Amino acid sequence: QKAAALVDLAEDGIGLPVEILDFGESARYYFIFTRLDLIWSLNYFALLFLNFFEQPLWCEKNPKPSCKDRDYYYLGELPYLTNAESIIYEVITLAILLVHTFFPISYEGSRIFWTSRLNLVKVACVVILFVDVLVDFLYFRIAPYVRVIIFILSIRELRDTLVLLSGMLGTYLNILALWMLFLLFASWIAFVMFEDTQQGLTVFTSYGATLYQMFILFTTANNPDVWIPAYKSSRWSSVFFVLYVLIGVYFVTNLILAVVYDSFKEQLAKQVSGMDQMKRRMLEKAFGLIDSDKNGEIDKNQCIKLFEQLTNYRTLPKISKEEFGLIFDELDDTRDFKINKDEFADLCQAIALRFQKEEVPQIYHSALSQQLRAFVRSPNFGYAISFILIINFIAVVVETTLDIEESSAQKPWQVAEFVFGWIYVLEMALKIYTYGFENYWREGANRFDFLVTWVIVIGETATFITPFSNGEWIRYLLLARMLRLIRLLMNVQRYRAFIATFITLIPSLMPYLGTIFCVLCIYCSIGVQVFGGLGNKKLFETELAEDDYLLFNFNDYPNGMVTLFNLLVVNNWQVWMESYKDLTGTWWSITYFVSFYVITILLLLNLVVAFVLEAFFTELDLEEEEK
Amino acid sequence: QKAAALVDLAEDGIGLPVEILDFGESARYYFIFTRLDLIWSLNYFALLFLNFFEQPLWCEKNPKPSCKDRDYYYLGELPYLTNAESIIYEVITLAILLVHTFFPISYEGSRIFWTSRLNLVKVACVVILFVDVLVDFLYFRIAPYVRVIIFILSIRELRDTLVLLSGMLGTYLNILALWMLFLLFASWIAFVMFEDTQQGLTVFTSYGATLYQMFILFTTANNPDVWIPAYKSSRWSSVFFVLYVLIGVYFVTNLILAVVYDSFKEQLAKQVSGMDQMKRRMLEKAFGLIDSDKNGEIDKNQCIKLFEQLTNYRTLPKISKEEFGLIFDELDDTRDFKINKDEFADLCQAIALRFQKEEVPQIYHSALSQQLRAFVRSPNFGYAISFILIINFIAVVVETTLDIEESSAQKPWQVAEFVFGWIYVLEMALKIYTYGFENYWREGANRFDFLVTWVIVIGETATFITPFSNGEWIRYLLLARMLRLIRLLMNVQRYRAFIATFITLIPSLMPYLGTIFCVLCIYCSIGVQVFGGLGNKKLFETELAEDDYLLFNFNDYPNGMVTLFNLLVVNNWQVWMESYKDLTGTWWSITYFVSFYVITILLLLNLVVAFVLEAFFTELDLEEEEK
Ligand SMILES: [Ba+2]
Ligand SMILES: [Ba+2]
Ligand SMILES: [Ba+2]
Ligand SMILES: [Ba+2]
Ligand SMILES: [Ba+2]
Ligand SMILES: [Ba+2]
Ligand SMILES: [Ba+2]
Ligand SMILES: [Ba+2]
Ligand SMILES: [Ba+2]
Ligand SMILES: [Ba+2]
Ligand SMILES: [Ba+2]
Ligand SMILES: [Ba+2]
Ligand SMILES: [Ba+2]
Ligand SMILES: [Ba+2]
Ligand SMILES: [Ba+2]
Ligand SMILES: [Ca+2]
Ligand SMILES: [Ca+2]
Ligand SMILES: [Ca+2]
Ligand SMILES: [Ca+2]
Ligand code: NA
Repeated sequence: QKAAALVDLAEDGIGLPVEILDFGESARYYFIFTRLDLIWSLNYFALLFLNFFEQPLWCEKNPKPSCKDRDYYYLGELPYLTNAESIIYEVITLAILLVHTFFPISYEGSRIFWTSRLNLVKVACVVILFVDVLVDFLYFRIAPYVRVIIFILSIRELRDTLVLLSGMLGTYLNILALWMLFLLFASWIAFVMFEDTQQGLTVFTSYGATLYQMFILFTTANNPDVWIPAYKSSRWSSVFFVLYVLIGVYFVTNLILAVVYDSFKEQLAKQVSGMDQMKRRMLEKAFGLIDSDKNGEIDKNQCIKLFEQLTNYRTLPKISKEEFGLIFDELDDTRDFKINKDEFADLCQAIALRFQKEEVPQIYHSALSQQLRAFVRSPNFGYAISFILIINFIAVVVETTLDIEESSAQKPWQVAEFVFGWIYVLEMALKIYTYGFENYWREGANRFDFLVTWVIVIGETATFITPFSNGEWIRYLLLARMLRLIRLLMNVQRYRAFIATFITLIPSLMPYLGTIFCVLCIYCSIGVQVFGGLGNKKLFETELAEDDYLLFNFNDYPNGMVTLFNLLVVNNWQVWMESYKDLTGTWWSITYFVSFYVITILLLLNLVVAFVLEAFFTELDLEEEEK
Repeated sequence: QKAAALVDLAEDGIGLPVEILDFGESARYYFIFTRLDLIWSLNYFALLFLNFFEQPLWCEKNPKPSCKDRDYYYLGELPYLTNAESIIYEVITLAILLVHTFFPISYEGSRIFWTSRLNLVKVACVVILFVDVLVDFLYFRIAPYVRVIIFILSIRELRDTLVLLSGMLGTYLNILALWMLFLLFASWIAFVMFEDTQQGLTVFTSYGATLYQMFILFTTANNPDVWIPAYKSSRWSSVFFVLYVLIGVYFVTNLILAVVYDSFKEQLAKQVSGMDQMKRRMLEKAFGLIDSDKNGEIDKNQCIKLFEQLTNYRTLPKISKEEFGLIFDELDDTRDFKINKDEFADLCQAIALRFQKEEVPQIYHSALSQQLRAFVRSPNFGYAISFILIINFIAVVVETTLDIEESSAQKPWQVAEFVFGWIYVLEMALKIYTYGFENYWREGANRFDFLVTWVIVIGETATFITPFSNGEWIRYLLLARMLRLIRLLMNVQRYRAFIATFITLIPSLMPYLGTIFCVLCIYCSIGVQVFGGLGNKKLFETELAEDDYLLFNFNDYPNGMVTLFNLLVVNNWQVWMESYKDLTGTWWSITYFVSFYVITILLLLNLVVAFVLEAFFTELDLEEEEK
């Protein structure tokens, strides 16, 4: 029915999904797009996850020519791949990819699909990846790059994050410029200051080297080491450097952060501005579908049925009656009952806030199940799982403390840990059964507990079909399933905002984190591509010592990934950068690390700082509002 | 006159000085307190600055017993002092101190002064310092501590900062507790994870050592080094540590910052709340002094004289007339003209914002000077000093570039640099003469340029009475006097907020910076007191190597000061902490460094972060308001 479809569009305004279609032809397109929305979700999340993982599992590129093949010399650690094996997965993921990327046409138009910049770029990368798999099939430099690109444009959350970044990138570049001025001036004045003195051994290459060292001091990664010769010369040399790390770290780095922060909050305000614009598009489509007379208002006899299927289909407001109309005219004192378009949306959002509790969506009998449903809905069940997890925790600390006491009662406790895993798979089956699959998926705690339970059960099939270190490690870890006991702390009035901010930050920071992860992966294929060596023997043991202890990496794609994590945490990065400089030979190999530090450290991480702060402030405001 | 005194109190409401006196007896007390306010300002800023500097120049304490006396063994660098010389300065500064600390009585009451907690603690430290100087005179553990304490309670700005810190300290302790929970849990799970594997060489002392290492990893100061054995064992060990530095650094450290931020803005809102309360106390004292009939309003014939001495004494509103009263009654259309107490303050603050331009406050003739005054007030003079500083800059880059080209035209340029110093002392004398001393002191640019000029002239007397490296260093540095050319950049619409935020941050961050500096000094007398050694020879060269290259310090009070700066910048701090641990011998010597890191790193520096951000946001808001 029209009114039914309208109520549906209203709960999609409240729940907030986004589609842009404008009709009996819009019904076939609606069936098509919803088809796409359900199955392609899991069967394609899997697909692009695995396809992106084909890049850290791919066969390296310097191993194709000389010399010795597959060794511990230049130190890798992951399984790699062959060409024959690589082609079959490149083809499979490329195929499911293709069918997805051309699917939208079925609910869009032909010239519409082919006029959308999104789909056009998606198919351009589709054909770059396809011609690649054809060449990697007959027998490579920009194959993984379309994997990470095609990944980042396959999840709307990372899409919109990248747009936000684009918006802040300009003013960000401005502050980067003023920053560059600071570094240049400080390098010139530092260098002209230590011109005819001992720190000619650290300002040897003069302004060229002193800008290098003043940059690495700007990141504080060499604070005591870099000016130790000058401190040895004079005591009062320090005055300079403490002046410079003072101004540069507490006066400069901070308001760079402030710049990225303000730019961020502005692009976010923009993003939710357009977001509310889309929700308005949907609710307005709806009321446009109830106002049959184009006058822009809806009747009593027309909104009693609309609120009727709202209260019947989505949420639990009240019941209509004869005092429904008598409360209508009694409330108005006028015999009109007409709601305009801009007040209807207000009604769907008042309903969206107060009345709204999205209800539960079999060829079976409730006969044998209606006891377990109503007794699992009892809070007694919640105290049951709570107490069960408590005793569980004591069990785990005893068993593990018996592998660290090395006594052998650890296995008698271990079997009980397995039977505890059984307890939890019971809780999962009875909970998913007694609430329904979608109502089970609606809460993040139950999503996580679900997938952790399923990792427990694949763990169980594996651990019992395969035959300790095969078991204790694969099962103690899921004590993270007791982590939900931390929600207890929110009952304390001191830590509510802390635990709450964190809890809501574990999802909301995930697109920004996945973004900086993809920047990592791109930089990783770059570094693998251009740093395949290790002059292995001499340039290595002369390059670094303890820093080659740290620098046995960057020659696999995983080694590159975790070395990029080390650069991410900033500690001792100039040994990776410095040693790869005196590995290649010229200075134009430092722009990898300066460019890295500047894209990820001054932009992305200042971004995540800003977002965490904004999340916690939001939290404090909500707690203020509840009272 | 009463009305005159009132207008005075109004401009002190606008300018915002603070006194709390409540009368012909309040006039003698007013003369007294103003006496104190002028001379004690310079002659006492000097005093407590020097007295505080008696602590880094004091004779050390482990040098009093054995063994070898005053050597390079255990490495100091500053002049020290003797007892005979120390006593005379302890006594002098203690004496001017005393006369100040008992001065307030003259404008306060006896039981009032002695009932104020401020003055009572001030005199308690007065007598602790005096009994000290008596003992240091006849022949020590808590002498410098009352120097830094007596310093921090001698400047209201640092006083109020410390109160703000007190206010945020509670909730700060709460987040510190939840943090401690994170570290403990992560240490237990990390340790039970690496229990029967190679990283028994890093989790040797078990939970005790693993909490140590997980703490130092929490500060990221050992990211690649600390888990390199486990990474050598398995590749998938990294997953743990990247998980942990992820959660701990981007999820935990950040919302700790957020906590200190919100607590800060709250205590600041409190502080300016009470501040406005004091300004209200002054303006209300004023209007209380004009409303002679206690009815709470002021007449026309009474506020025409009040606005009259406002416009005549402080600022430049308009002129009274017969159309002053005709504009009064013409504006009101009622023959009343009465202003209440709460609207009078509004009038003094509307005057304070729009009309307000505090005017210029000789037994001489303007005859010969009125040409230089009006031609220096011309902007042509501003373009004169601007161009002069530009050509000056080119001169300095040429001369200095000739000490780095080592050609000997550097001295011919150098004399011209001196004559440039002469140019600027001319600008200073003619500017201070043509604007007046107080109008010269009213702008921070002219305060700074004044004291830098005077350092140039003491430099000139010195450099010409003493006889290169005696000159080039002592004069090139004052090219910072051209630093004001950076104000030019504020004419660009991209960098206005940046340069402006910075410019206003060079003062506003100064009390928080001085605060963290005093925390440094206290920690410094602590460390000197308890770390006088260097088991010098063995425990040193076995303790540290490159880290003893860094650790030739902490055995003088300056060495302690700059080593505390190194700890402040956080880089490689665990070598100071670790080596001083295996110097003393037990683990109870790490609480110096954990306690340090926690008081200054998680509290004070998060504070200065928050304040910088708030300053820049304020700036953006003002630029928004001007349009
Ligand atoms: Ba020289
Ligand atoms: Ba030279
Ligand atoms: Ba070196
Ligand atoms: Ba109409
Ligand atoms: Ba619930
Ligand atoms: Ba609640
Ligand atoms: Ba080292
Ligand atoms: Ba074991
Ligand atoms: Ba063991
Ligand atoms: Ba070690
Ligand atoms: Ba930081
Ligand atoms: Ba009255
Ligand atoms: Ba001016
Ligand atoms: Ba202006
Ligand atoms: Ba850092
Ligand atoms: Ca390929
Ligand atoms: Ca209608
Ligand atoms: Ca003494
Ligand atoms: Ca009156
Ligand atoms: Na470091």
